[PDB]
Amino acid sequence: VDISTLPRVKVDLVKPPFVHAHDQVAKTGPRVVEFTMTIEEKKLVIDREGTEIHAMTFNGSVPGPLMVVHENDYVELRLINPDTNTLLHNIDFHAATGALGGGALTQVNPGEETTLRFKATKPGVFVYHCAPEGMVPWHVTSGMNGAIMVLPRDGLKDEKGQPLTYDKIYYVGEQDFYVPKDEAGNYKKYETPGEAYEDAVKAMRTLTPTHIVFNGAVGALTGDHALTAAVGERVLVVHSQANRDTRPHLIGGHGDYVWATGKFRNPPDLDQETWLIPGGTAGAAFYTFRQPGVYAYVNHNLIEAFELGAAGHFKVTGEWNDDLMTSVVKPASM
Amino acid sequence: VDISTLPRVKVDLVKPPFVHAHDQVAKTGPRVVEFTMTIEEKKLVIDREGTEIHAMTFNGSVPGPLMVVHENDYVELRLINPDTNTLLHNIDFHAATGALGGGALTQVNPGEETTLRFKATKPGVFVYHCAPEGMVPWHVTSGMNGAIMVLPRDGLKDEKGQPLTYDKIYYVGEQDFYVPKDEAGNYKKYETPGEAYEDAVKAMRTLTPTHIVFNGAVGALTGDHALTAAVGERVLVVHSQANRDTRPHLIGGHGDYVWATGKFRNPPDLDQETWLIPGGTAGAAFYTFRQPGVYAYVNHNLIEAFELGAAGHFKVTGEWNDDLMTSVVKPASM
Amino acid sequence: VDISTLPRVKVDLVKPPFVHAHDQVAKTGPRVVEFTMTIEEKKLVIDREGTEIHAMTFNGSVPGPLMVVHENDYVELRLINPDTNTLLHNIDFHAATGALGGGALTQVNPGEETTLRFKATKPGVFVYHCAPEGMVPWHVTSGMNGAIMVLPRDGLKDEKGQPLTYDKIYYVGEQDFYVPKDEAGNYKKYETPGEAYEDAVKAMRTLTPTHIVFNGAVGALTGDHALTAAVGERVLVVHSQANRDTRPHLIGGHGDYVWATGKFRNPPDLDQETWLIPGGTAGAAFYTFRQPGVYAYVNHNLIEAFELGAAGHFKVTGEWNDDLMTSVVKPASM
Ligand SMILES: O=N[O-]
Ligand SMILES: O=N[O-]
Ligand SMILES: O=N[O-]
Ligand SMILES: O=N[O-]
Ligand SMILES: O=N[O-]
Ligand SMILES: O=N[O-]
Ligand SMILES: O=N[O-]
Ligand SMILES: O=N[O-]
Ligand SMILES: O=N[O-]
Ligand SMILES: O=N[O-]
Ligand SMILES: O=N[O-]
Ligand SMILES: O=N[O-]
Ligand SMILES: O=N[O-]
Ligand SMILES: O=N[O-]
Ligand SMILES: O=N[O-]
Ligand SMILES: O=N[O-]
Ligand SMILES: O=N[O-]
Ligand SMILES: O=N[O-]
Ligand SMILES: [Cu+2]
Ligand SMILES: [Cu+2]
Ligand SMILES: [Cu+2]
Ligand SMILES: [Cu+2]
Ligand SMILES: [Cu+2]
Ligand SMILES: [Cu+2]
Repeated sequence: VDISTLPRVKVDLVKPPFVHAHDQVAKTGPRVVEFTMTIEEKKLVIDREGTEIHAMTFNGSVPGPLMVVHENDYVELRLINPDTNTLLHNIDFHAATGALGGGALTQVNPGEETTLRFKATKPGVFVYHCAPEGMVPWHVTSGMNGAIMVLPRDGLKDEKGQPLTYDKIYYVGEQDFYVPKDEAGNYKKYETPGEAYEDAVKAMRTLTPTHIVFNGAVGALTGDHALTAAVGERVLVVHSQANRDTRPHLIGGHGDYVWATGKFRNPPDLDQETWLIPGGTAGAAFYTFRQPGVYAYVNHNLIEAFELGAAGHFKVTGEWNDDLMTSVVKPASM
Repeated sequence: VDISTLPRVKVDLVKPPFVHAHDQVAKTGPRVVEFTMTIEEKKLVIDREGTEIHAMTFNGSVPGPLMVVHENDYVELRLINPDTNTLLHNIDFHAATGALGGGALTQVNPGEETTLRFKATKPGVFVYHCAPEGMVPWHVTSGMNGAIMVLPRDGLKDEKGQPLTYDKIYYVGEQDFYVPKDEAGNYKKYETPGEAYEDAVKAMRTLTPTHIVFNGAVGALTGDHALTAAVGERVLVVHSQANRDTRPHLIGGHGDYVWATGKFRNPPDLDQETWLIPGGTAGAAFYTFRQPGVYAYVNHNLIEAFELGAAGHFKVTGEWNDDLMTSVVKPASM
Repeated sequence: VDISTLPRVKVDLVKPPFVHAHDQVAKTGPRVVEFTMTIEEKKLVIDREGTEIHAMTFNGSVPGPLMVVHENDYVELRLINPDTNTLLHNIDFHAATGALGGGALTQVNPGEETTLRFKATKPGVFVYHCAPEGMVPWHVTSGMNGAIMVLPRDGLKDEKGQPLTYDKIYYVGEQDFYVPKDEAGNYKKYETPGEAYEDAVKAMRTLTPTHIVFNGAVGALTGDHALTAAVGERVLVVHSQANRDTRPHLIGGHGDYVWATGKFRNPPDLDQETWLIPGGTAGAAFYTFRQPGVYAYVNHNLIEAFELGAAGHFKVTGEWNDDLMTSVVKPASM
């Protein structure tokens, strides 16, 4: 086909955990979907202690924004590396075929930009990440990763082939950071990216993250930024981890339908308590809320969740169902 | 429904790896199933070296006992925290919906008790664990976790929808412990739970267990406490890990039918050598023994199994089948 | 049956990542397939730094060679431990039933040999490894593991039951090594296997590999030993990890059909980006190449891949498809 004959649509991305507007069932034929991302290297405070790192981001956030297209759309990404940055960057889409997912074609020095197009031939949620030759894990584990969702053109389906339609979608990007520690166990600090590199590699080689966070920081998806829903709403949570395994769990709920490894031609796993998203993968879980109140959404290595940062909240509005759960005798001495 | 119109049945739990009496196919309509558990904080020796920890238990054991109900039964748990204990505790059922799985409704100080009811709306094996706000992984990794099995009312089914019936069931709870170590690598000891807490958190944050055990101690499922079977028997092994991934394997056998993430509405995986149970999950594997002798049942990170403790035995009685395996030439010099 | 009435076929194995000649669909009835392996303890350089370890091998390689049979063939292995070796060895086949997978029947001192026969009753790819009582992880993590493929007699099938036929097959064995480190972080060296043992156990107990490699060394599957394919070829990659989880990923491609836990009676997972092979398992992924150029095949813990060694290359020949991917605007300043 002459791709120039296809419709074009532009999307300005939104900051995670929110997701740009889209339609589950495709309302048009195949399109070229145009996205622009601007790389930003920036300081970020990642914990309650005030630990500040030099993050490497797509569009200013950790994770980068969720892109949404349909199967056999074309993705056309304009990637900009402003001259205010220091490092070389590129992008690898796990959704794409060829050229190291695009990384071989998108190397941009500060002051440069590029435009890549690929055909989204497989439905699913997929990781994207920076991957400069020779320095790949340093960029990924500095926050330079996100995800793309390639919906089937007829939307999602259950294990029987019947439609599943979400009312709300959220994108939780989970980030392992490796802040270098000294003999005493104290975090070390660095003056330039080049002076940081060897100790960054040493810290990564421990295979022991210092922080594991959702949306870029301890507690980011809590408080005024808790996720929200109403009783009876159907919610899809897309979860990615570009480098390390995770095991999501909704405390007080389930994954009613889960694509743990994220690929929608497969039937979902039903009624999951907890599911394994391998490092380098995006997964998706669908749940219909049945009770109001606070939920915690966690990586169910509970050390990772409650000590290292991999925990967020939902605040759910609505009616309490005493058939489903009740306190028969409240805590008391007798 | 008026739950007061339903039958009630009481169960006194039994110590793992054994499981209280039940029927696979439900012989009654939906019931309220009454369980009582008494929390016991106690010293436990966890290894052959004599390392003694302060364990936190449901009903005196690590893991806590397996509860068995059927889909859409109600579980009514009386949870008792005697005044001989020191700490606050509660319970979160991954089988339940709402209130952090029950944890928000079951906080009991020493000297208190509570009764929780929930409807078991999803079939599967599920983790339960203590989860006091702000101290969750410390309680879980001190042994305060178990599992509940919610059987379909028509029992288990294979990948084709035909019945699978077990002759024996065992519950293997796998526990990661994090005994604090000093600079020399030596275990540290503590006088009160409060004096222990910070170094417990530091040890957990290494993400490196010091011990990984079945049924509470190195070698617990060996010797006079090896698991047993006969050739031709169908055995279900329920395996849980509340905090960390495991990968069970029957050395000399297989998982003929495996629900690795434990949820029975899904078809089982067939003929598994090894399967991944994510931390925060229970799984179940069904096997028909075909050869007698000693088997080892392990976490197949063999360091975890044979150095850190995650290994038990089966002793199987019966006929040897030389068609299936034989020594053609016994080890010899020639 | 009288096994003596069956055909016998002898196979001389080939060095990974190549695989001995075989037929996907069985061209004969059930056979006794005869294999011989000679154990070799040898020094191996495992990294670009020149780090040299004392490896324990089947047939001189890490991993050991891939054996290929069909379901309900018999495998007859002659295992030789020459008197030039120092240690006791044996073999455990995860494909086999009974006697700890054969390990109880195959213990050979230096100067001894043995012949084991077993029936390959379950289709799939499976790990085999040495497992001497009391020293199991030391042998496995010194390289003494490989895999066996038990093909269905009618070859591989997709999720719909239609045939899948590979044009090329490769075997990637992934090895975690634990070279002991001193206080300074420097590798330690040892004069005899007995003098090495305690520090080998200590290093293993860190659960932190020093090296994670394909085909026995950093960079082994690169350069003149890169894997190869042509555009349009169907390639099966069998991947094993006898001790530790891995998460394979083809950078620039996918797993079109993946048996992540390796057992062919199950339907494959479709369109995977990344898949989890649990430690103690072999998996298999099928892909049809669609673009030429260099691909990296990695464990997608990118630290494990690019810092610790778990990365190889494909070099793919053929036509570039600009519909699938193109550079619209090459990197430039504007
Ligand atoms: O970029 N990770 O959430
Ligand atoms: O800017 N280099 O492709
Ligand atoms: O039940 N979640 O910890
Ligand atoms: O140190 N982790 O939030
Ligand atoms: O939305 N329930 O009141
Ligand atoms: O909950 N009233 O005892
Ligand atoms: O409590 N864990 O076996
Ligand atoms: O004892 N407090 O719910
Ligand atoms: O074959 N189990 O180590
Ligand atoms: O030190 N583990 O049994
Ligand atoms: O139970 N077999 O003799
Ligand atoms: O096993 N007899 O040589
Ligand atoms: O032996 N492992 O590649
Ligand atoms: O050489 N011992 O079986
Ligand atoms: O996209 N692989 O790093
Ligand atoms: O130190 N690893 O190649
Ligand atoms: O094989 N493609 O030119
Ligand atoms: O790629 N030409 O601007
Ligand atoms: Cu970058
Ligand atoms: Cu990648
Ligand atoms: Cu507790
Ligand atoms: Cu939990
Ligand atoms: Cu050996
Ligand atoms: Cu094994």
